[PDB]
Amino acid sequence: VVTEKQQMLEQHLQDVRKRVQDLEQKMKVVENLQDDFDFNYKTLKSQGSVTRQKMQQLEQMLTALDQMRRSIVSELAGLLSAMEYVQKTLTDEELADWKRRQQIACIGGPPNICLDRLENWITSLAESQLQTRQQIKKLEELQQKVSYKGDPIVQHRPMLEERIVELFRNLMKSAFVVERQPCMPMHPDRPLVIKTGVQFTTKVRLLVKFPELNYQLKIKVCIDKDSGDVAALRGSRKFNILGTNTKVMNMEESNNGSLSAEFKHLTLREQRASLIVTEELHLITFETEVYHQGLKIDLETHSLPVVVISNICQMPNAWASILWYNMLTNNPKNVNFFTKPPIGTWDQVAEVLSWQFSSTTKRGLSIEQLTTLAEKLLGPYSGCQITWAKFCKENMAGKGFSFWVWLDNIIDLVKKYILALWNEGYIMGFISKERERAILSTKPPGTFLLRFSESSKEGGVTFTWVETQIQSVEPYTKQQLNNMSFAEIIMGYKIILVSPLVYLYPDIPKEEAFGKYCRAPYLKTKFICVTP
Amino acid sequence: VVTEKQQMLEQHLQDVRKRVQDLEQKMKVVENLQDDFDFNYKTLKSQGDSVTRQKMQQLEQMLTALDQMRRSIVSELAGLLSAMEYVQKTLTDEELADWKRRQQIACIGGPPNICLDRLENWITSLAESQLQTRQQIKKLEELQQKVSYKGDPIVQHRPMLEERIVELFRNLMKSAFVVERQPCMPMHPDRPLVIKTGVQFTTKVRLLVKFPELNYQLKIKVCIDKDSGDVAALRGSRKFNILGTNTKVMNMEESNNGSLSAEFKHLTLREQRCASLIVTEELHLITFETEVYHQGLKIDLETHSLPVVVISNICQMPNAWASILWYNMLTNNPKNVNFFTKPPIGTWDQVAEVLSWQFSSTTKRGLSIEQLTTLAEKLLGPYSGCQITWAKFCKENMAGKGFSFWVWLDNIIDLVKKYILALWNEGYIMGFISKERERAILSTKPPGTFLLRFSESSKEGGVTFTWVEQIQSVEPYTKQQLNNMSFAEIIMGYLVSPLVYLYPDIPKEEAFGKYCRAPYLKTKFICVTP
DNA sequence: AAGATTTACGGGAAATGC
DNA sequence: TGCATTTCCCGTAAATCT
Repeated sequence: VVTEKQQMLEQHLQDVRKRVQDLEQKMKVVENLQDDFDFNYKTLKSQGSVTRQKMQQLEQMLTALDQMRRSIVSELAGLLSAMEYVQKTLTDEELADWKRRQQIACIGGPPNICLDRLENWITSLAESQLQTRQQIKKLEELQQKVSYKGDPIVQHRPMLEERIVELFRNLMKSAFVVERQPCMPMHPDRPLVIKTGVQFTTKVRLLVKFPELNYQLKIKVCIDKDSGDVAALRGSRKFNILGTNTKVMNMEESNNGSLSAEFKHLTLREQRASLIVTEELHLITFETEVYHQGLKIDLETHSLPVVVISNICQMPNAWASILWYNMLTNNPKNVNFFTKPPIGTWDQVAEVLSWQFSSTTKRGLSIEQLTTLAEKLLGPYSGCQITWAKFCKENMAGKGFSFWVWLDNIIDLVKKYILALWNEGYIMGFISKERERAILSTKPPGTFLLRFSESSKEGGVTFTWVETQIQSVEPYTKQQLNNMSFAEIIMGYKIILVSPLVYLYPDIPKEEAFGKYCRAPYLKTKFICVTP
Repeated sequence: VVTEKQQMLEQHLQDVRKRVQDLEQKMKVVENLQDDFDFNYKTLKSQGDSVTRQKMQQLEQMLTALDQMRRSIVSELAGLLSAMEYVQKTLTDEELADWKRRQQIACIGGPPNICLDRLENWITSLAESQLQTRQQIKKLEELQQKVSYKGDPIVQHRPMLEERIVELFRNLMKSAFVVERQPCMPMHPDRPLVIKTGVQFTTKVRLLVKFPELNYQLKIKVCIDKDSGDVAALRGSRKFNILGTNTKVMNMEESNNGSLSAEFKHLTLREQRCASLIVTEELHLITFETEVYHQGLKIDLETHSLPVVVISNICQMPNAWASILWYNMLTNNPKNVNFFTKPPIGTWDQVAEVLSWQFSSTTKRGLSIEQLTTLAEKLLGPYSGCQITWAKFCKENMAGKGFSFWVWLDNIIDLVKKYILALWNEGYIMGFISKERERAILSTKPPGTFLLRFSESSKEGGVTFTWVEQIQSVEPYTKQQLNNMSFAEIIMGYLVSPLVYLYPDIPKEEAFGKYCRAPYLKTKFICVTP
């Protein structure tokens, strides 16, 4: 899955390693010569024509020494610029892309979430810098021993040290990331939504892969760390994290030795204009401090915005808010997003809509079948704008409920009662009556369709059969649906004066598609209302 | 609902009031005469600076009459103390103790004569009488400070009189502090003395000494497992704490009748984490305490609940309830937590009463002896004196089945509440009958005569009926199944064909019809024969 | 008042103790 | 191990806030 630019980054990183290596060798040469210069110098003073040519050699050794410092110092600076320039591609371009991909993952997109490459690049670069700094320290030690007027260690060394410290210090900061966003174990498909009292899990990783830090750092987690008007908005609820809020970062489980810290069993408790709870947003923040080779570096990171709810019947509106947010911004910390919520093109929405099915189950929605829903948002499809109100905030067109609330419930019906049946391709599910009409027009009596109810909150399932004159039945509710499967009821259906339907549109007979999902001493009992 | 003995107690209490009244009057007479004696005495001393002769005779005679009146009073005070002493024990050890038993029978579903109004009246009447008697004894003391002589019966008797009356009042105060409502979860009103951890329960105490000066004076502290973990107590049981607000002020509020009480709501139980008995039989006590300071005295009051079983999931309740049934059916001991190490043996009489109550208080009618007797055979096999053991009843399964007699029964009770209360206790269900005696329907009656019967082949419950050709019946519809259609609806709902008469002679739709009952197509289902 | 939001708690399920 | 007991947490209902 590699890209043009990624191949250059990896190339520039091996380059940086090469230069640190080349420079190391130069330091050994300069240091030996400086040893040699001292030993001869000391010998001459000890002495107190043959003698005269030794002074000429001392003289010449020194010239070469100064030449070698200049060379080194100059090449150190070149390396710093290159590291400086390559770091910004690492941190502001490749890392920042992985962060977006996290947002798209959470809501059900293509999960290229792997940090293995990034961690490798970053640790490669970190390794390179810490050695560069040990080289600068070396130069310093050398000037303490041997200096003169004009000495380029005296003149450049502090800048070199300053640049490298600042580099390492920011790379360390970028490397502390949230590997798994807060999520309830119980609702794996709806992260960034936390109900009070129920447990959620979150994980951080330091991508600077240093073994000497194993078990060294404690991470503290918390929520609303900078609230009470620290940035903005005075109105909102405030929570605390209960359970065990600090945890030690280690390499444990041996995934690949990565430094991480995983928080389990955390709960949220409420501390007791604006926005409805469903659109209100909070941040979970992680912190720590590293002390490494002379430096103290504070690390900090935070989660994506989370919505906190208190009953689970609030989740379907809460999830929409997560969908909408992560669909349309790349900003990690915009809690006031829902005061002025962005407006989303039909393209954006439709992708995301499919993902909801395509990650609770195996296939998404077919463009034609999804496009049925497209008419429902507007009226008789690429540049069309969808507004938060059209989507979730207000009800749709005289029904008592939301477009998304209604949709989500179907997405639940598939999971609870008909998952297999759903993506066998068996369900068309979404179709307008005008275009529903073109089955019996084209096909023989007993050709049927599987369709979802629009006249209902939560969900109902429906079907097309003939006597023609197209007919259909009162959608069986879930409370009803517990007892018999929809496939069982389809194949169980008849109109005791009985009989039913024959072909799942287009040409397939009934029992081949739907028979696989089909099923003194008193009297065994199983039933169907079928018709009156 | 008054009794012979109760009428005498009330009579003896009006008597005690009469004597305190009669004595009060005697104290006024003695005190006036003593005023008079002083004033004359003082006048004679004033004189020291025939007439003066006969005044000394009157002083002399006033004094004699004074001493006479003290003796009389002191003697009658003592008589009263004995009578109060004797009447208190009937109040406290006989009438109060009976109300306490009746509480136990109430909790498990018996006749609820639980009213404390009478008791509180008697006790407050007596308390009022004693505190006045003591103010009379104090008065006698004041009088001896003023006027005494050799032989004076206040000097000689007064301390005993004071000692007896203090001890009396002090114990009557202690008996009067009681638990009016036993701990119970609001959500399970019919199963008190069973508390699940985390869920709220409510309990109430009352001081039956009806004194208005104590309104808002006393703080009651509640708690659980106080003085447990080894002051005679069994080792290795669980220990809990009460969360929420564990003290509360006693007042006369709501004006029920002005009674002093303190009600605890919203309390929860939490295990104090960090083998003798299973949790369901393990017992704890909730204790209430306070201290009263009243007219010179400090009195500690204490009381406690009946034994409670603490559970943690609600699926534990039906064995927990049995334990409450068994305990309160068979002991009158308020604090026996080791009861279930050696549990008593219960006669079929005792059990059958209690069994009916469970239906008779979740719903309107109990069990008919005939229908109840079907269950009786199930405990033993082909009943007045027959003994039932805790193991037969609840601890072990009934032979062959994988579950308890009581667990199975309780579930049926639940079934009557959740799906068929009306249909139940209309007479409409016989419900419990042996096949041998089930057989005597179509033997006597015409084809389509049916019965309503409960399943034995099932944990939780099932409901069943008679269908004839071949006597027949169907796979009992489970409660899950039963959510969708009522049993009456399904009976009357039943190429199809069903039944005609609820045994004995009643047709179908008169008894069971009252509980019965483009644009797509409205549909409802009936399994029927198939 | 009605609408929003949170609390309460059964019941099945899973985890933990023993 | 299997069995006992407790925790977990949805989902409806009721309570509370606004």
